[PDB]
This record gives sequence, C-alpha cells and structure tokens, in this order.
Amino acid sequence: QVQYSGTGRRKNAVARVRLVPGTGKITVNKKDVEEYIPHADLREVINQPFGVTETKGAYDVIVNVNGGGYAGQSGAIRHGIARALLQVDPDFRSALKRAGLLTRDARMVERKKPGLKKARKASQFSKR
Amino acid sequence: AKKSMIAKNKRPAKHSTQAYTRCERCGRPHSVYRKFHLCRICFRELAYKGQIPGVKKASW
Amino acid sequence: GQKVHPIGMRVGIIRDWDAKWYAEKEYAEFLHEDLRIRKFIATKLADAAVSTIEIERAANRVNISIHTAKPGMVIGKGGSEVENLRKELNKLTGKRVHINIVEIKKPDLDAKLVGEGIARQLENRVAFRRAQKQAIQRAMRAGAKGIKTQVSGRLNGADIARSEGYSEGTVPLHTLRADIDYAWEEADTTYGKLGVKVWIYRGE
Amino acid sequence: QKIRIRLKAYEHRILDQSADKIVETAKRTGADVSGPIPLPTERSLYTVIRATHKYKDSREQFEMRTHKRLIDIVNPTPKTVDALMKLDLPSGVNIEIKL
Amino acid sequence: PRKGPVAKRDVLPDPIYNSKLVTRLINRVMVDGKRGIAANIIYNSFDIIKESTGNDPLEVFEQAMKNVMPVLEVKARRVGGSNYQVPVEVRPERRTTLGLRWVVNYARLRGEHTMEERLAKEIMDAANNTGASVKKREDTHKMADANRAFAHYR
Amino acid sequence: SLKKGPFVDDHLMKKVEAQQGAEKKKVIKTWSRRSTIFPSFVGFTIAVYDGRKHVPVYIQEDMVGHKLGEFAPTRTYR
RNA sequence: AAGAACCUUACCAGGUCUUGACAUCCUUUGACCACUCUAGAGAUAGAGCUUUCCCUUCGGGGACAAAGUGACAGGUGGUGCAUGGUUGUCGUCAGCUCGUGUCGUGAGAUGUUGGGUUAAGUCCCGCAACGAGCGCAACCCUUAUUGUUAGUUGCCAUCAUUUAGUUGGGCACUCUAGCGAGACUGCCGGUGACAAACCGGAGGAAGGUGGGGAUGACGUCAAAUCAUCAUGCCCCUUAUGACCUGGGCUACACACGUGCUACAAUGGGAAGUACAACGAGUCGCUAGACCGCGAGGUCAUGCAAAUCUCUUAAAGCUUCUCUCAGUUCGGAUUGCAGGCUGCAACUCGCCUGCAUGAAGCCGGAAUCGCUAGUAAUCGCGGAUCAGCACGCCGCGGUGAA
Ligand SMILES: [Zn+2]
Repeated sequence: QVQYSGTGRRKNAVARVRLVPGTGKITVNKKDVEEYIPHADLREVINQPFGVTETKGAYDVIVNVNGGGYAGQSGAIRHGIARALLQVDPDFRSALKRAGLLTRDARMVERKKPGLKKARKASQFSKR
Repeated sequence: AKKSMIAKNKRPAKHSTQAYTRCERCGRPHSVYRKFHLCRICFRELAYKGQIPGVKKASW
Repeated sequence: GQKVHPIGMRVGIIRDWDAKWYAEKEYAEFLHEDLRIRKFIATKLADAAVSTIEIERAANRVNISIHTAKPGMVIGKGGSEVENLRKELNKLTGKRVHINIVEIKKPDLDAKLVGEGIARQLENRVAFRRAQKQAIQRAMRAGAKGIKTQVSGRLNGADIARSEGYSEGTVPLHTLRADIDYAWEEADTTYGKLGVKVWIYRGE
Repeated sequence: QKIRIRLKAYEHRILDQSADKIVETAKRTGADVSGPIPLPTERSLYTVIRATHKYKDSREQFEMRTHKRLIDIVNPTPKTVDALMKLDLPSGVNIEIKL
Repeated sequence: PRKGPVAKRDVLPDPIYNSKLVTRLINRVMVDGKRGIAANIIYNSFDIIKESTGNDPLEVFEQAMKNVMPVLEVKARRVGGSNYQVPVEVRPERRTTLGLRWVVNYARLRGEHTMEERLAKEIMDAANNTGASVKKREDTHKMADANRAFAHYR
Repeated sequence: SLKKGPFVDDHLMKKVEAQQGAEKKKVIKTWSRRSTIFPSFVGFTIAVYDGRKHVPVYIQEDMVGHKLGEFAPTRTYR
C-alpha cells in the first residue's frame, strides 16, 4: 500500500504520523488514545481535521511522538493529520483554511530577564 | 594586609580545609571562577580586550 | 557609566581573539602564561611603539607576532637584540619559543600609538587643546572619516576636575560595521592621574 | 574502518575549511570517504554583574560556543595515513587522529 | 488603555457541549492553571443536573444566566471634589461576566462538601430564580434608580 | 557521628596519660574544644582558655555525654 | 558576600618579630633541601646524612639558602568634595548639532515653527530656507516554515528478532549544522488633502516595527566606589606593619524590608499508573547486585562524551480510605538514636528515623506586580563549593480576566 506520512510540531514537541486507510483507529507509541494518553477528551481536537475532510473518517493512525507535556504533544497530532489529509486530496485545503487549524502556533515559552524575578514579574517594591 | 595574604596561598596550608581560591592578577578571595583563576571584574575587563580566547557576549 | 567597548561589541563578529587556541583541560596554565608574556613587553613599549601581539599555537612551538611602526628599531643591530629577547623570554616560558616581527603600517590612523604619544606630551607642559587639535588634524589628513578625543583628570594643575575633548569628522559608533579602534592611556604630571580616550573610523 | 578524526574548535569556517583540506587529501590519496559530520555544538554560560561595589540589578552574560567536527574514512591505505598524520596546519583547531 | 479600544481574545467552544459560555465557565473556575479538575467537575455537575430534574443542561444554564444576569449597574464616580455614583448601562459582555462572577461568588460557600452539587443546585435554583444570586441581581436593580436622583444631572 | 571512634585532643591526652597514674593538676591552659568526655576522665579540673581568659572547672561523672566547651561561653549577654 | 567549621575575617584575649611575611642591589655568594626526635595553645628554639656548580677555556657562570649591610620593604591607616577607572537614575525618554542662503545696528534668529500621523526630530502637506551629521530605525544573535549538503554515537519508513534499533540493512523520516529562500503595506476595497496614514480582504508558516534580546546621545544628581586595581597629598613605618592559637561578626527587651509553608475536602492519606528541555562530569557522574524502616554502606561496571552517568521529571491520570472538626489540616519547638565531610561538626554544618504536636480557620489603616504562552502553579539543572540554598542565573510542563 501507500503510506500517508505527517509531521507534527507544537510547544517543544515533535510528532511523526503514519496514516493508512482503514476503519478509524489511533495507535500512539504502539498504544491507543486512552492507553498512552489519560482521560482527556480531545475527540474534537484530534479528529477536527476530520470535521470537513472525509467526515468523519475513517482512517487508521500510527504515530511516534515525544517531547513536552501531555497536551502539547497532543496538539502536534493536528499537524500530521491535517497535513496528511492535504497530501491525500488538495481540494480540502480551502474548507480547512477557512476554519484554519493548519498553521503552526509560533509561540512558546518566554525568555527570562536578569534582575526580574520571572520573565515579566517584578519584585514587590516598597515606596521607600 | 594583602601582600602577605597574597603569599598566604603560595605556601602549603596547615591541613586540607584552607586552600581557598582567589584571582591571580588581583587578589580578591570572593567571586573568582575556578576555571580561569580570575575574579569577577578582571575577567570582565580582559573579556572586553579580546585577549581571552573563546568568550563572546551572549544574547538570545 | 553607560557606554561599552566597541572592541567588546565587535569581538567574534568582525574581528578575532588574540590567543588563537583550543585548550581542553590545560587552559589556565596557558592563560596566566600568556598574560605574563603580555606583561614582559614593557621594555619594548617604552620607546619601540608596539601595538598588538597576535599569539598563535603550534604543536609545541610558542608563536607570537608583534606589530610596531619601527621595523629597524626592534631588530636592533643585525638580529642581536631579538636574540636577547629570545634569551630573556625562554627563561620565562620554558618551551620552544619563536617570535615574529610583522611590521604594521600607517601609524597615523591607530588609537594606541597616537593616544600614547599625546599622553607623553601631556606630561611636558603642553596646551592640551592644541594637542588635541594637532592630533586630529594629523589623523584626518592621512585619510579618515572621523576622530573623537576626550581627556579627564585634574586639568591645568587646578581645582575640581573636568572631562572634555574636541572631535571632528562624522564617526558612527552605534552601528556594527565599524573596524574602529579604542585606546585608554594614563598620564600624571604631578597631580594624581589624568586619562585620555581616542576614537577613529576607517570604513567597513 | 580503523581511522576517525575529530576537530573541536571555535571558528566554524576555519573548522570546515580545514575539514575540507583533510577530506581533499583523503579522497585524493585513498578511497571511500564519508562526509563531514557535524556535532551538537555544546555551549556554556557565564554571568558577571555590571558594577564593582553595588547595583546588582544590572548584569552581563557571556558564553562559549564550541563547535565540533566529525569525519570517518572507510578502507584506506597506509600511504594516506602518512599524508594524514603529517599534515598539520592550521593551528586553532584540534589536531588528533584516532581509531 | 489610553490610545483607544483593544482586541477581544477570542475563545473556542467545548469538546462536548460546544458552548463558549460553558467555556467561560471553565476558564473562570480554573485555579492556578489546572484545567483537568475544572473540566471533570463541570462535566460531572452537568451529569448531576441530567439525573435529577434536568433534560437540556445547557438550557437550564441559559435560564440561570437569564435570571442572575443584570441589565443595569452602579459606578462610583467623582466630578469636582466629592465621591458620587451613577446608574450606568452595561455591555452584553460585562453583563454575562458579572452574572458568572456573582454565581461563582455564591458557588463557593453553600455548605455542601460536594464540589459540584453546589454548582448544580446553584444554576438549578437560579433557573428556579431562588438562592441569593438572583436576589443579588434584584438588589442591584434595587440600588439602581434610587441613585437616579443625584446622578441624572451629571 | 564518628562511630569509628570518638575523638580526644592529643596533647590533652598526653597530659591525662601523664596524670592518671600520677596525681592531678587543675591547670590545663588550652582550648580542648575538640575533646569529648567518656567515663575514664572523671577527677581532672580544666581551665578552658576560651580565647579570652581561662575557666577552671572540674569533671562530673554525668558530665560525660559531651565535649569540653560548654563551660566557657563566649557570648556573655548582660 | 557567586558560598560566612578554622582559613576567609582587618575585630578582640593571650603568646611572639624588627632589612622583617613579601621586592631590588653590593660581599661571602650560592646548586637551595627534606626527614626523625625533644617541648609548647601552637608559631618555632635544639640534636641526628645534612643544602652541594649542570662550561672550564686554568679566569667563572647560573637554583636559592644563609649572613654583614644600608638603601629599604610594607599599611583593608584618611581624603569619592583632589582623581583615573568602572557603575546607578532620568530612560530606550527623543531629543541634540553643523554647512550654505536669508533676516536683525549686534548678542542672535530662521532651519527644528503651523495642519495630520507614528513608538519616535518617523513620515506627509505648508512656510526664506535648502541640506547634512550624531541619535531613532536598520546592519548582529535566538525563535516561527521550507530547500540543499553530510548521515554516526542520531532516526527506523522496507525486511528476522530479542532485553531492545539490536543484528544486518537504509538515510525515507526525525534530528544535528554550514549555506539558502521566505514577510518588503508586497497586492484588493473603504476612509483620508490624491499625499502621509487608519481599518477591513486575499495568499502565506508568519501582515503591518512576526515574538524576544543585545545596543543606553547631548546632558542631570560634587549620586556610589582610595576596601578589586591605579592614584596627588596626610600619617604610621621596635609597629596603625609582622606570626600563631582561641573566640566573634544571627549576641537579642523590640521595630522595619524581602522571601518560604500553612490556616484543608478544587483537599489529605494508601496503592498502581505517562510525558520535558537546559546543562554537568576522571580523581568525577555511578551501571548492576547485596545490607539496613531510613539517611547511607559494600562489591564493582561504562565514560574524557549525540555512546556512559546524573536522570523512572513534579503537578499528572485510575481506584480505595477520610467525612468538616483545631480535625489523617498544620508541622513550629523539644527528647532519643543515627548517618555524611573534615582533624573534631556540643559556640557554628547538612540529612534520616522514632517520641510530642503549638501558633495558626484568608487577615486594619494602607500597599505591590502584571496586557498572552503573560499572571498563577509545579519540577529540574550549576556557578561556586569539602560540606553548606526559601537566594541568584537558566530551562521546561500545565495555562486563565
Ligand atoms: Zn581579578
């Protein structure tokens, strides 16, 4: 068969997704969405690229992803899925991009500053 | 009393727990890096001169 | 105090470090070694007008290279005084030592030479105003784009101190593509200590 | 294959042009050379206040970017060994061959 | 601030109920940036709503946020050297905001050791227009227009 | 915290070796801040020179759980 | 002060010195030592092999002692109001100047003023001004996407596997790092003097200085620093200098500034159960195995590092117990028994276990920080350290009005 690769990056994480036609499944680090990842209900979050592109499926997922915390690497799965759905059919690009949900969040943790207590927190300063 | 206490490091100590570290060209006992054997600001002054190899100013 | 060394601003961007090394696990030895090699040079700098000492590292051959505006006055008689430098120098290091003499040209646009010359003339009861003016006029007429000069201390053998100087030619400083030279010199006549600062610009 | 060389220095253009010279000698005087593999460029930090006596609210931080280079040669001859252990210049880069 | 108006920080609806108002209810309750606990207690509170006398819990939320949510407000102003007040309008955004503010105020100290039947019975009884929060809105309307007198000429 | 043997100052140990089988001297003009007590010490009197003057005090058999620096304090708060 | 048993540490109580603890020169020079013991609170007095020319030209020269000798050495002793140097603050505020033309009897002015706009002396229109320079902005670094080049110690898409990317294989991905492209109000519509400019629309990873840094003009405050250093003048220089032992410099009737943990049930306890990035390392990080409730101890393994180790990250998630109390909240203070480092940790170090279990249920007048990956919360790393952190620097997870 022909594999459908997909890359995924958000919040100091990295996701390599391999996509395949099937019945609608998800295997992350050889484990299911409720096995490797806890209670979190990101059904609309992860399968929202299946909101308008082949609604609502059903294709099967193999993905190897590490780095960051739990929700941040789950945010990387959107890039692999929607990018791979772009790779399958170009004609779903407009319906995605009118809702967006394809561009990378270019934002991560702020650099500190010496003298301050945090990246923007200043010390408690008496008037005199 | 610095010039005797410059020579205080140049002798062997009475026992182990007195070998303190200071700068070489000045003699500050505080805030001396153990890698370069230079104090707080003599490191800073020689750093601007472009005479220490390596070191640049850091910004990111 | 709120201004920065341009030599600190431009190191590792458009100019190089002196002691061109790599030193894993033997660094401080060569550091204070090279600092003492730097300290011995006060015999030359008295009257031979050396400027910089570029310091290299062979296998185990010690490599420096001095830059002065007098090639004949450092080589001495036939190569007899340079041998005296090697003899007094190899006692200090204790290694295969070799020195190079690279003749630097155009002394009329540097910072250390011109500034140390006028620091010499400040001791001899010279009007500092016309000293600044003659220095900037001789520096500009050798091809330049700007000179800044400033003197601080107990000027004119007098009361409460000043800090001033005269400057000509449009010198940029707050940019990067500079290739400029800065030098600080001390000079006392009898009252404490006086200092000078000096600036050039010569393109990019 | 019984030769591997590392170049740990500071100025990366001196680094990679000296790497290009020794790869030149390698593919001239033998055969089957790999590429100039780069390495993750370890970096330290330093921090010194911008004053002498007081005024702790303003500092200055310095750094040490040490690039590293890595080159492997596959199935050489002892003639290129004679070329590689005797070619020495430049100077600011580490000069050490290994197995 | 001083130059003029500003942006609005757009939000996204729920994973289940798809409501920005309930999303705002989530992001009000969340203490110290822990969204798992607030989501758990809000979905389980809607489950408690659905068990006893509740069918569309988004709609009983909307009834509660009808009858706690104001229409007017006071504002303690000053003009020329004394501290006064005035019956003032309210934007629809701040109207919902103050409604949620008053609800989560009285959602703190009901007396139940359940972390969510205080919430559940709060919006139930606010849809039943009882509890102190609907009466808080009625006292806000009460203290409005009594100060209409010394504020209509400013 | 030195269960590989409790510690005694050695010249003080020299004098206690000199004075166990012999008679006893109350004058011990040193610090002994690095010398504990264990029950083979009772009967000696020590003038602990605390760096200011020296404080003569004897030894009790329940003055045995500790060192020789309690009895010349260097604070003097009155 | 980026480390405060001793040392550091100048303040003292003793016990000690005078060309000296440290520098230069003449003469004898000179290859100078070390080790053991006697005794001191030691520093030091003394005895035992005692330091031993590296060219010998028939003349001496190097390692430094030790001695004569004086030149002298030395001072954290005073003056930031005699100073060089370096630095705070106004403040990243947006000003500050020059040439030529013109006006004014002259000092001088105009430009740089009026209308709009920007973060801005940034830009447009206008006006006897036309321009330029220092500033602002840009040129530098990091971060947001992608291409090339190079594929091991890195990754595993296509095959066999176990303890596994391992073993073979591959450089597809991912990642590492040199060079590149990409974002410039570049285009659409409206507003506006058509101009500058504001808003909406498109493509795009990024649209309106993308995000973040580094960079601090003219000058003000005789601001701070003779205690890093240098340094005029004043003073000491058988003593304000010198050597060593023992003690402080957190002693506390009290008041003030900064920080940490609580006053619980969005929690507490018990069990099981996932995911970071920055860095650090040979006299150091410790693999594995064993002993102890424990802190730790032993045997012993890889590694001068994309290989080995710190190092299963915490908050997480799923169950079970607790049921609103001065309470399984709280853990201050105290007894006992232990570890760890040096020479011993009673003044004065860090940690473990057991025993007690306070004040304390959100705090007056007032007051502080903060505009988005921020505030709040939770861990981790090291400079320098023997050991010593609620401090500082830095990284990352969750993530709001
Ligand atoms: Zn120094």
